[PDB]
Amino acid sequence: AIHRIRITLTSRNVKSLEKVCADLIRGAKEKNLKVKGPVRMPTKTLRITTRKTPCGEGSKTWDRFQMRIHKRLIDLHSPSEIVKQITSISIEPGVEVEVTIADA
Amino acid sequence: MPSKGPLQSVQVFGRKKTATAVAHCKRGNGLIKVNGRPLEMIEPRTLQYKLLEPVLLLGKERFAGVDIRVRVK
Amino acid sequence: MSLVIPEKFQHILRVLNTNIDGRRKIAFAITAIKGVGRRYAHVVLRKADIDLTKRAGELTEDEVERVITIMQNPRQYKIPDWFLNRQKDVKDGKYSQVLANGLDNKLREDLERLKKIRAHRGLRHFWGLRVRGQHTKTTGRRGRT
Amino acid sequence: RTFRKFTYRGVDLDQLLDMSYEQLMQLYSARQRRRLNRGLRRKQHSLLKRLRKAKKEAPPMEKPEVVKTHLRDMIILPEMVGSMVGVYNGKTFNQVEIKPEMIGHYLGEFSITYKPVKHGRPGIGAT
Amino acid sequence: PGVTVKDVNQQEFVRALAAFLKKSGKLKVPEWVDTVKLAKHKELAPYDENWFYTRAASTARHLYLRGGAGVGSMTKIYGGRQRNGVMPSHFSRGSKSVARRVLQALEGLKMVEKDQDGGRKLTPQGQRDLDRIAGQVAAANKK
Amino acid sequence: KLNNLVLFDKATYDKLCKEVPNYKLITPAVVSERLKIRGSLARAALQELLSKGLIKLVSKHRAQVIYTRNTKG
Amino acid sequence: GHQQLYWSHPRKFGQGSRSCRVCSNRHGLIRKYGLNMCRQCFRQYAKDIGFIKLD
Amino acid sequence: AVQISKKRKFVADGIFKAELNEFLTRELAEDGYSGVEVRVTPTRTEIIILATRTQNV
RNA sequence: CUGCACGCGCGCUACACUGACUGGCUCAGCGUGUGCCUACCCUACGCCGGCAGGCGCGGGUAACCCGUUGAACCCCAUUCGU
Ligand SMILES: [Mg+2]
Repeated sequence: AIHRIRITLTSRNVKSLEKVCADLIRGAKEKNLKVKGPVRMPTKTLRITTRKTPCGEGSKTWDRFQMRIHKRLIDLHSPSEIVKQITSISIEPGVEVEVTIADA
Repeated sequence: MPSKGPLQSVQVFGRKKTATAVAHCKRGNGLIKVNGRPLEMIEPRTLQYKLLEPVLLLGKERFAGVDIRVRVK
Repeated sequence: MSLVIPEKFQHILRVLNTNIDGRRKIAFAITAIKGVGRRYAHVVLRKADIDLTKRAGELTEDEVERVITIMQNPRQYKIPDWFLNRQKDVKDGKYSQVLANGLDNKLREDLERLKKIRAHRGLRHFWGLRVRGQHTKTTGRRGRT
Repeated sequence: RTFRKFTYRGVDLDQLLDMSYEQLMQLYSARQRRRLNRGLRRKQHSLLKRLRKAKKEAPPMEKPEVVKTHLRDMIILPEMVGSMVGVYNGKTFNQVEIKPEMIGHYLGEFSITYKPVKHGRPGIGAT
Repeated sequence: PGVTVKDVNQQEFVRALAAFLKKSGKLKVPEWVDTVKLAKHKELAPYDENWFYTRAASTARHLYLRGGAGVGSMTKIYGGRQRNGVMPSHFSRGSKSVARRVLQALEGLKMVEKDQDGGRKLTPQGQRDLDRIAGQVAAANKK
Repeated sequence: KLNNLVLFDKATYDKLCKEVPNYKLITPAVVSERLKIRGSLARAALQELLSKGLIKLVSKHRAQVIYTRNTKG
Repeated sequence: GHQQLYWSHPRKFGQGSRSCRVCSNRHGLIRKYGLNMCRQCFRQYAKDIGFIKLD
Repeated sequence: AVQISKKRKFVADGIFKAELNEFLTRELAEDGYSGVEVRVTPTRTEIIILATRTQNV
């Protein structure tokens, strides 16, 4: 065996990790486990800025690129034989999931 | 001890530009303070008439059963 | 509690060669000695155990005698050594705080030594130029005409 | 007898040469001490070795031969006080005599990099 | 009534506690007390003489609020505005070696004590007597 | 206008202790031009008139010290 | 030649050793987040990294 | 070995994705190439080339 | 490339008393942090030093540690007075 596991999920896009959120929500609760909800850690926005021009000529313009990464996080309790059907019920190229080690 | 009138208290917030300030007013007996210290004991010192002002223009008497205390961040 | 005035009030004092004003108070009249600054003054007076609120023409010339004597050589009255001016002096090896035209003696003797063995610092003193590695293309035009 | 008035830091030159490297920092000032705290690298040995070659083969009452070098990072050290060095400027090897004075300076101070300003009158510019 | 220190006019509460340590000369003043300059962003020595008693009084109050302030934290809380002159100003961290010797000064009087992780709290000796004199200056304020 | 009367003479100290408490408004910025003193000895002399009980304290501010006469009626 | 001293000036700290990731500039580079690209180079793949704009 | 931060992971595969898109454009120019789509797994990862003329690869 | 008989352009301080000092006292948000190559990161704490800093000992790849980010102006008490 019995463990204490934490599964993490984060991405660039939000709409994909909204579904991967609720799918593992129902995927534990179809096997009627106990879940604590999707904790809302704040969104990390990085705002690298460049001068938009290749040379020095212009009227001093600037562009502001940014990438907002969203991250959510869920505990469970179950043994870690079923880390495969936690892994392999969704493929989803744009999400990055991790599971914290299960020594409790 | 939770015998006589428990949980007759509401928590009410107000905000300006960053400053959240939420007061947890209980039922009690006329005791008002901010972060531990009272409202005549505040640091700008020229604005004494603008923070115990709701005690000023309304009155000490009407709000003498309430135990407002405030946290500021 | 100086109520009217005493019958003696030195209008101007006379300490080494600079007639310091008696009108100023103690810590800010002895800054006018060319060598004793505003921070070296307060160390001497708080060694001297004097009134730091009194004015300059309000003490006897035994009291002024003790103030000058302490700043005459500061090392022997418990004053530290990255506080003095001539720390580890390059002609003697000594530590001293200098107060007078001797400070201006040791000023120009530094400059001529850089001129005599002809270091690059001294040529900029032999010339009317900026010494400590600044630009000179655009600044300090009224150095010359 | 055979004397001139001199003093440097209470330490005359008659005990400077017979003095170790490690206590010359007790005399020298802060930036020269950090250089001697760190490694005098092999090209700094190579100059003083040729200087040790130059002092020994000196004709009597006479300068050594001048030594052309290209570094200008060296502390002026007492082991070559009284020697004839030649230090690069950008274009030439300027011919320099060491002496008791300047022990606390470098070897770029004695071979100027720029030639000083001379003149000036406004041409097209200075509107 | 039952009165703490928080409801006391603290800009002169410190004046009461520095008078307390001045009459009760059991605190250790270090020997370099007037060659100090106090956190190098400022350019004169203090106009007071027993400022170490009133610096000890201020570092007592700041530690009573936050239990667990180290010596670098004590530099953070007095630090101010360095005027560079021709360059724009900046923030300056305070003075370490006078904040450490004032915590060692409260170490001798046993108003202070060390903590589990890094930091320093104050002993029950330290908070019994200043809350006692906090009402004492508050009842003298009323009079 | 240049550093006059540091440390009182008797010729005007009587001129102080005759009529300087008579004034309606009494303030170092007022006596600094009526007499010929460069400040900072008013503030010593004004506080000792307060130490006697001639003038009464009103302002008590770190750059504005204001007193008044004795209340006649 | 003579590898005792060929590349001997130590390419370490300093912007003569940091370079552009794409095709070998050393000017105006972005070492932010360990991207190592010069300013001109970064704009073309801008989306290819994923840094979309405000919109 | 030791592991780096998330803010440098997302730029690391952001800059990984751009590079092979550059080379495969340089390599499969003649084919009707049109991009990539990458799937990172803790197994055999799966790059796919969306080439029109699939013979010439 | 920083060289200075001189001219011009963005900008920083000041010319004070609505301030300068000294000591109290106090309240922010955005954000970045140890590297495949690349080896140097933010640092709390403790003890040495008037100060830059030096020493061991620890966290942090981060809503975890720095960090309740005890920011400044300003508030107030003294000193300074055209
Ligand atoms: Mg004026």
